[PDB]
Amino acid sequence: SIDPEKLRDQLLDAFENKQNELKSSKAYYDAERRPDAIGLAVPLDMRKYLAHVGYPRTYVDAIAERQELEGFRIPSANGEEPESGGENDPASELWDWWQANNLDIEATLGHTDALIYGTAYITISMPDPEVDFDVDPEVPLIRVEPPTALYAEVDPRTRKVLYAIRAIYGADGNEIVSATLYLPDTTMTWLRAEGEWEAPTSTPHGLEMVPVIPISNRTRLSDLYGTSEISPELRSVTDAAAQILMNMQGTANLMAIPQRLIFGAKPEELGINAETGQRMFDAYMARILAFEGGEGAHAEQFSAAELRNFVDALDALDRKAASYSGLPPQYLSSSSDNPASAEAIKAAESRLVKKVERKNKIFGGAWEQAMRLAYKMVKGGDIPTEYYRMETVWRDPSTPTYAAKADAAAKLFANGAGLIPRERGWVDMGYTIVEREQMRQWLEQDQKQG
Amino acid sequence: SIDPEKLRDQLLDAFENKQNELKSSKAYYDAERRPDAIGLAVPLDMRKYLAHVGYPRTYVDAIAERQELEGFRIPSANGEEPESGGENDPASELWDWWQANNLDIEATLGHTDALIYGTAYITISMPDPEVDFDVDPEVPLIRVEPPTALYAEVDPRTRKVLYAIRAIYGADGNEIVSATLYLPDTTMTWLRAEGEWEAPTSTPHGLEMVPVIPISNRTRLSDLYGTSEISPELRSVTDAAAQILMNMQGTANLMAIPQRLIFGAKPEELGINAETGQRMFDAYMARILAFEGGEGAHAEQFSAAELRNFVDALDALDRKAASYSGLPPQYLSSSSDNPASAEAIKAAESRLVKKVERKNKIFGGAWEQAMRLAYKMVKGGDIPTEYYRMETVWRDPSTPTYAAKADAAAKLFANGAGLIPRERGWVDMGYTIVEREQMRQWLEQDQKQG
Repeated sequence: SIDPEKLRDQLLDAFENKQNELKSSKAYYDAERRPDAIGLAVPLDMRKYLAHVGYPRTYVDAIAERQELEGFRIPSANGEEPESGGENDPASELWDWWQANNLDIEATLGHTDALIYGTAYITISMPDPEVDFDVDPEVPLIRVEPPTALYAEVDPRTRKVLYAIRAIYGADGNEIVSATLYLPDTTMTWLRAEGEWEAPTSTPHGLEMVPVIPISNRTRLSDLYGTSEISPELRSVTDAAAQILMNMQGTANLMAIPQRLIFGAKPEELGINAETGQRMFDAYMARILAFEGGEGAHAEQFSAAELRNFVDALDALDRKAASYSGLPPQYLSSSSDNPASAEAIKAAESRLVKKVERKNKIFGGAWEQAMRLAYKMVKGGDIPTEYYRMETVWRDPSTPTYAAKADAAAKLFANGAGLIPRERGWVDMGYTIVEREQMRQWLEQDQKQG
Repeated sequence: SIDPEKLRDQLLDAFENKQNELKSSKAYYDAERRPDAIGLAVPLDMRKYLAHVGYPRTYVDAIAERQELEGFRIPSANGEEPESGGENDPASELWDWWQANNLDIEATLGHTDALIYGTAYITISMPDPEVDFDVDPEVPLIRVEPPTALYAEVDPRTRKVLYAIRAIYGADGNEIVSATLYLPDTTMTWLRAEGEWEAPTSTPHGLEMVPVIPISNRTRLSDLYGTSEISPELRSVTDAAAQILMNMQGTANLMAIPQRLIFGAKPEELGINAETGQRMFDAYMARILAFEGGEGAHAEQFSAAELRNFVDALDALDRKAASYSGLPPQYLSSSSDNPASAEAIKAAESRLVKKVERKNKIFGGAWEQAMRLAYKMVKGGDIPTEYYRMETVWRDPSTPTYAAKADAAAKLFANGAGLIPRERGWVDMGYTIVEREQMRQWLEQDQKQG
C-alpha cells in the first residue's frame, strides 16, 4: 500500500501531464488559433485575420443534441408484468435519484465532454448536510466531472479504477484550490491548497471499489481508455477548409479587382507631385482621360483573381466534411435539397441516427455501473442480483414525425380488435416511461366516464 | 468575519473589470464598429462607409424567440399524478408567482442577455411598502439582472454562489448612483454614491444561501461559468462577410464603370482650359466626336470590375454562416428553396429545434433553483422533499403545424374507443398547462348540457 499524502502527488503529476494532451481536441471544438489553419498565401500582416471553421462543434453537438434517457429497466426475479409496481418498481427508485440529482442536465453536459476529450467521470457519494445545501439528504450525490478536473488510473487487466484525484484550480489561476483522493475503502480531501496543503478530512465507505465510473468514448475493444470523437480526418478537413477561407479572404482584399497600368508615361509630364509620388484627379463617372503622351504610350491592366476558383474547393471540402461526419447533407449545406417526406427524412438522418444509437449503447453501460454503485452505497449490504441485468431506455434519436406514426399505430390497434395490445402502441408512439405511467391514470379515469 | 465595506469595494472592482470582457460580445450583437470588419481595399476617406452584418443578432434572436415556459411540474404524494390538485397545490403556487411577477416578460428578456454575454442572474426577495412598488404584497419579488448590472462569485469546489453585488449607473456622466450587496446572512444597500456613499440599509434572510441564481449558457462540463452563444466561427464569418460588403460597395463607386482614355492628344488641340485641366462637351445621345489625331492617337479603356466576383464570395459565406449556426437555410437566404409540407418543415428545422431544446434544459435548471429559494423565503421552515424532483415544462420549439397534428390526434383518440386517453390528446395538440385546465372545465359544461 501507499501513503495518501504522497500518493496524491504522483496522481497530480499524472493528471497535469494529461492536460497537455486533451488541450489539443479542445482547440478544435472551441475553434482556438491553430498554426495548421493559417492560409499560407496571405501576407504576414494580414495573417491576423483568422478564419475559424465550425465542423467539429457541428458534428459533436449533433451527436449530443439528441441523446436523452427515458428511464431504467430491471427484470422481475421470478415474477412477471414488471411495470405493475409503478412507484414501487425497483426502476422507479433509480429514476427518482436521476431526477433528484438533475442528471438530465448534468449528464447531457457530460456526454458533450465525453465526445470532445474521449472520457468523462461519474462520481458517487452520500451528501454531507453540515456543508451542502439545495440537495435532498435522503438520496446519493451522483455528479459528473470532466477530464480537465477529475483524473483516474485504470487497471490494464480488468475494467476497474485503482484510484482517482478530483478537485480543481480557482479564480482562473494556475494554482490548485483543493484536492480530493478516492481509494477503494475511503475518500480524502485537502480542503485548501492555495498557500500550502491544509490537513485532510477523510470519509470511509464499504464498496470495495473506487466510487468513480468512466463514461469513455470507446470505438474498438482496442480503445482501452476511449478517444476524442473529433477524428483525424475531420480535423484535417477543418484545417484544410480554414486555409481556403483565409486565402479567399486575402484575395478579396488584394486581388478581386483588376490593377490598372500606363506605360510610356513620363511622371513629370502626367503632373505627379514628386514630393509624394502621386497625383489626384476627379473620378466622376463619364470623364475621359486625354493624355498628351504618344511615345509608344498605352494603358493595360492585370486581370482580377476570380474568387469562384476558391469556392469550387470550399464546396469540395463541404462534400468531404459531410461524408466523414455522417451528418445529413443539409446540415452543412453540401446539397441544395432538404428531404420532403417522412421516409426521405428517415433516409437522410439514417447514419446520424445509427451513430447516436451506438453512443446510447456505450454510455448506457457507464450509467448501469454508476447506478449499481449508488444502490450499494445507499442501501448497504450487497446487490439484488436482478440489477446485474438492468438496462437503460433512451429516446429515439430520429426526428419525431408524429402523423406518420399516429396513422400506423391507429391501424395496428383497431379499437382493441387489432394486432397489438394498447400499451405497445404507446411505446411505438414514443411516450416515455413516466408518460405511460401517467396515461395509465388518465385511461382509468376515462373508463369511469365510458 | 469579512468587512462588508471592504467586500463592497473589492467586488465593485471585480464587477468593473468584467465589463471590459463583455463589450467584446456586445459589439457583435449591437453591430458596433470593429477593426476586423473594415474591408482593406476601400480608400482611407471612404472607410467611413461601414457595412454591418446581422448573423450574430439573427442567431441569438432565433434561439431566444422560440423558448417559453409552459408551467412547473412537481411530483405528487403517493399515487403518481402531478396533474392532481388545484387550490394552490404546488404546480399552481409556483406558476402564480411566475405570472404575478410577469416573469414571462423578464425571462424572455433575460434569456437574450444569457445568450449574448453567456450569463444573467435571477434575484429573489420579499417586496416592501416603503419603495413605491405596484406589486402583490405577499408574492416573492423575483427579478432578472444582466452581467452589465449584477456580478457574483461562484465556489469552484461545489458551484454554489459565495457572494453577489448590483451596481446601478446614472444616464448622465456614467457614474454609480447606488449599489446592493448579497450575502447568505443578509442583503445590504448604499442608496447614494453622490461624492460618497451613505450608511447602508440591511435586511436579513432565513436562507442558508445567497438569493442570487446564475442563469448560465453552460456549453459543456469543462465550461465552468457559461460562454457567449456568438461562437468564434460565427464572429469570423460575420467579419469576413463585412469585409466583402465593404470592398463590393467601394467597387460600386470606383471601377463598376469602364474608365475611358485617349492617347496621342495635346491640350490646345482638344481645347483643354489651362487654368482647370478640363473641357466641357455637350454629350447628348448619338453625337460623334471628331479629333485631329496624328501621332498614332487612339481611344481605349480600362475594364469595369465585375461586381459578381464579390457576390460569389458573399454566397459562399452565407453557406458557412448557415452551416455554423444551424439555422434553416431560408433564414439567411442561403438558397431560394422553401419546405412545401409539414414533414419538410421538420427536416429544415431539425437543427434549430434540438438546439433550443438543449437550452430549455440548461436554463430550466436555474428556474427550478430560483423557485426553490423563493418558496423557502416565503413559507420559511425547510423545503418539502418533492421540490428537489421538480421540472420546468416548456413550449415545443417547432413551428405549430396545427392541421397535421389535428387528424393524427383525432385518429388516435377515435371518439374515446382509440389508443389514448382524452387528456393525452390535449398534450399532443400542444395546449399549455393553464390552458388545458380551462378545457377540463368546458368539457364538464358540455357534458352536463349535451
